[PDB]
Amino acid sequence: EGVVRLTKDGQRLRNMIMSFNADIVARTPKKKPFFWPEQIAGFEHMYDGNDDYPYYLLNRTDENSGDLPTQPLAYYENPEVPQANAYMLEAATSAVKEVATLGVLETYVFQDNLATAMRRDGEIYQSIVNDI
Amino acid sequence: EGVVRLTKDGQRLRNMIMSFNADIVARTPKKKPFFWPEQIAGFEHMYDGNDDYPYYLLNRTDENSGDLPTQPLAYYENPEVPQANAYMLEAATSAVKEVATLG
Amino acid sequence: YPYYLLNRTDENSGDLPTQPLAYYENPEVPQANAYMLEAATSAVKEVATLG
Amino acid sequence: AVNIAVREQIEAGVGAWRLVTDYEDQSPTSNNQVIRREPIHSACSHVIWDSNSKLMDKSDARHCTVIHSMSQNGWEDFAEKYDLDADDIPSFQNPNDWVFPWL
Amino acid sequence: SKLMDKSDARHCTVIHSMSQNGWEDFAEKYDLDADDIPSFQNPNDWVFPWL
Amino acid sequence: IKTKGDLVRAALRKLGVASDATLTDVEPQSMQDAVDDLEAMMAEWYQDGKGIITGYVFSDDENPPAEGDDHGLRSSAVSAVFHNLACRIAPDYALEATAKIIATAKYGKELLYKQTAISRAKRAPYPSRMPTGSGNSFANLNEWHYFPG
Amino acid sequence: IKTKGDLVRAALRKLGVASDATLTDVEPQSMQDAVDDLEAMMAEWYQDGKGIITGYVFSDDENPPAEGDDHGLRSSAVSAVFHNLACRIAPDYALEATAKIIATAKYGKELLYKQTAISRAKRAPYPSRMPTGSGNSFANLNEWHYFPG
Amino acid sequence: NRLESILSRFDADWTASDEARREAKNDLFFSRVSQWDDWLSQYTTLQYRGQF
Repeated sequence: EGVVRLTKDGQRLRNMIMSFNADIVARTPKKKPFFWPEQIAGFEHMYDGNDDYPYYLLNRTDENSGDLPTQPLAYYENPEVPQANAYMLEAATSAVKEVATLGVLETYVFQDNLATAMRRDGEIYQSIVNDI
Repeated sequence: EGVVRLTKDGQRLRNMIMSFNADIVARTPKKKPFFWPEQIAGFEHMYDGNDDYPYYLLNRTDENSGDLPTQPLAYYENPEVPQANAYMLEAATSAVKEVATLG
Repeated sequence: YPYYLLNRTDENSGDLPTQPLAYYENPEVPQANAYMLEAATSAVKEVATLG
Repeated sequence: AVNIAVREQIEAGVGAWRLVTDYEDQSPTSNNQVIRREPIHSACSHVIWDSNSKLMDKSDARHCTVIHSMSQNGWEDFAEKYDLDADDIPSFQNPNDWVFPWL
Repeated sequence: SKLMDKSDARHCTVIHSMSQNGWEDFAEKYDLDADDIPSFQNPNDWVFPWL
Repeated sequence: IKTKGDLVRAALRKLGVASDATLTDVEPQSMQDAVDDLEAMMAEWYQDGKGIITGYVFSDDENPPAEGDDHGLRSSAVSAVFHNLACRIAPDYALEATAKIIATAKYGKELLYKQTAISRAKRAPYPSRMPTGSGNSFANLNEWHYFPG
Repeated sequence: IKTKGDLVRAALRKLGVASDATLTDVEPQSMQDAVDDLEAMMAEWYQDGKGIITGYVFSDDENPPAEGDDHGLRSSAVSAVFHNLACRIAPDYALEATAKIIATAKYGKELLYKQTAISRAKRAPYPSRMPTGSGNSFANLNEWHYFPG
Repeated sequence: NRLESILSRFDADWTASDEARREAKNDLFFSRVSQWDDWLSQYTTLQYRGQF
């Protein structure tokens, strides 16, 4: 085993969580007011987004009823990236950080293994030299 | 006994808690509004996710009744990873850290 | 799906009451357990001294 | 070769070299011959050591199999170098897979 | 080639992209026929809307 | 049940007007007026395909709607149609539809639009400024950013 | 009880119409109308298999529904069906079903849909981008990520 | 013959170190090409797959 084998699960979870939150950011509808079609009938150009009016006019009366109830305005709630996703992103990042250590120089056992490989190379080279 | 025998319980509990929380993250439905099918009849394309409209129109009147009651909108509470899971994850990690000492 | 649709009407009644939604409360690990865990761990730490 | 083995050991966990003899007429090391250390890429799948070896340096191994992956022109070069019949295309166990959609 | 310095490579191909006047300059330098306009695999793309 | 006349006769039967449970007989112009009302209500529901789709077939401009034309509704839609027809034509005979009829009509309309609402609950595609992450091997096809909706 | 006529006769007995507890007798065309209403209600409930499933058998297009045709309902479904039939046909005879009948019909419909709701409460498989953990030995089979839903 | 013995030894060694070989190859692919080891579901549906 090397050093990138035991961090695979944490890294994969981190990537999946980041992708899910990016999807939440992109595909979640933004925050816009909830309007009845008759509340803004004839006033559609006021709420386009332009900055040419100092008011936001609404219709007050309806024909086959009394005045419009005009319940308090509701806005679509903003995207959140649920704190479960954020906390598990943090947990996975912490996990990869802890496991991503060759032991702590930190590369000493990997250094001694390379030293033994060098010793074997030297033995083989000595044999070849004695032979040719 | 070596050094990895006494940390097995805490490590297994840590792995199980992380797996459960990952399941919570993946399989829990996200936060989307609760709509009656008659509240958005003919307005379905407005709530797709596109940003081509400045409103969110809702139906006001119903045929065989008065106006729509239009109770305040409900959403899924976001997934939480219950603080039991997080606290016991922290406790298990602390336990493995304390026992993982050959001196 | 971008929605969570609910039925509004019932046959042998008016519209569905649709009381506010209730969720199963998350597990807590009561603070009694956590506090006594801390107290025990501390007790072992204080007595685990040969001097 | 050493750097490739180090990188694979860091990443995969295993690396390998290969020492071969060659004839050099101009500036030879000794006896009109030289020794070079060419690299082996993907030593995990291209070097198949003996299963009975119980040593890290694999000195107990009494046999070893090295799989070469070479292009066509590489195949005629190999055949000319080792005095082989380039017409007969060789075949062996595929050390590599096709999980990535390589062209 | 299995070496970083590419010393194992037995051949290499270098693609030259040069303007028209550059083409006559190259033909004069290497003693080529500038009338016969050369062509080869196009190393670069046109993803950017260059003029 | 099987034709527009049946939808009208059942609707009148529900209201207690022109039914054989009370020995009352029907007037042909009541059929004509109720068929016209049914046509208007179905057209208002349909809105040329922008509203609830029930499989109802509308008479062509050349031929006015008649009693004998098949409605074409699904077997699960007839009940809602004639209950709503009875609710709509209740004021015609100086009557108010009972609470049960109104509740049944509302339930039937809800069930009619249930499947259409499920079908129309389609998410929009990814935005036009969204990048296709490096995990997608189609990125090598120069598809670094998503197609616009 | 054992056929659609029985469900209609029981429905009417509950309503107090056409029962021998009050010496009232049956009208054949009332049977036909109530059977048609029952057929429509059952079809609306079924919603072509997308709604409550009760085992009710529907008469084919060629043969109109008959009084003697077996309903096919389960033994635990007859009560709810005829209570709802009585509730639906109460406005036909210028009557309103009592509170007990309405409550029993609601309870029966809830009980009928209980088992279907339990059966259909099936969780969706894992996301297509959810990775299979290293604890699963099937990861060696190159199944590092979950299958798409 | 020699061919049968050589292939028998190679098959024994190849099968003996199969799973370690697969894990090391996955490690190389994960740390060199991409961290999304989705051979099958990559083509079923196009969804965002970040590389962080």
